[PDB]
Amino acid sequence: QSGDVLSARYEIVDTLGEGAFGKVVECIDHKAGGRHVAVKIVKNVDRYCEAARSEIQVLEHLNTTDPNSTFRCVQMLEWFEHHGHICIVFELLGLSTYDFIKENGFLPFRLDHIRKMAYQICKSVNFLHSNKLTHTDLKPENILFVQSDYTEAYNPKIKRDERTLINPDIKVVDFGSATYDDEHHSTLVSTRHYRAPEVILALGWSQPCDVWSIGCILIEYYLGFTVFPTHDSKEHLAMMERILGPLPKHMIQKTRKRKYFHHDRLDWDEHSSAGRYVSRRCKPLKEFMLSQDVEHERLFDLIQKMLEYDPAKRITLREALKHPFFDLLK
Ligand SMILES: Nc1nccc(-c2c[nH]c3ccccc23)n1
Repeated sequence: QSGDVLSARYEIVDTLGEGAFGKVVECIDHKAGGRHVAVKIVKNVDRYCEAARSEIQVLEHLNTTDPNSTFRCVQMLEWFEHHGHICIVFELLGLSTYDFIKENGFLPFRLDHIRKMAYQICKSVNFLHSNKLTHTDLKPENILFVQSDYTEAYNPKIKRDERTLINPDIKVVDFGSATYDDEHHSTLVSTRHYRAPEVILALGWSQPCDVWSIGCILIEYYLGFTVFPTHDSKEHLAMMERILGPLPKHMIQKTRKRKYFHHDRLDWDEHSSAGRYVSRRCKPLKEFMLSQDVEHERLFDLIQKMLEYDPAKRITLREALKHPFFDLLK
């Protein structure tokens, strides 16, 4: 649909992303000097229409409270309808953190950069949690760089050229699934690899599910790959038990997902083929650390706290923002 013109000013010039909802495109703005903006064009389908209308209402609230994007939510500039598609116009951001890592060969981010990004992500989502909202769909595809310009240098260690961001500042996008405390809470939220155990076990969720997703994001930034290479719920749980230890009994007792459990234990055979796969690919969390220096132990301390099983016990973002891991930023 490149060449189409929306609202008589925004001409499509490229596709930035795609999703359940539709697509995000880059447009030239013919009424503002040809400067470029992003536009989310939503499918003409009820569920996605209603999510976009929700998104707009959230964005108007967040933009009114924080018009300068101090807390780094993406800025909506305007919204309109076009051939029954709701279109939301945004400031143009650069690549998602996912796309940057992909294009860099799945090399992980440097720790100094991870520190800055984690801080900004926590600061943004916390702003949300302070406003009775939960995002519910945090993942690297929904954390975008403000500018994804990079310098390149030969890295002798790994015998290859690598890209380093000039500026690693980010913003959080996609408020289509965002849910106020008092609204209906969907049964299933999040993209599988970022999904908290309370969601898998259908216990109910709130702000702490976002904290779990952030835990998973930070691991991926650190390693360049997921520690939950799965598309199956019961196996995901097996993976969690290998990385983090057994699930709390009280959560197993509460759940109605009885098919995952035998007696009051995860119904998992470590000697099955799936069992080998899990044992090969997943190991205790701190065994993933690439170094033992204190900066690393502290990242991993934080991550472990974010990946607390019990959402009542899990670290809050308010508490995360004061974590020792973040001092070299002050
Ligand atoms: N709200 C929302 N939901 C999903 C994706 C985007 C989005 C993807 N790529 C972008 C580039 C610039 C501004 C926004 C986006 N935004």
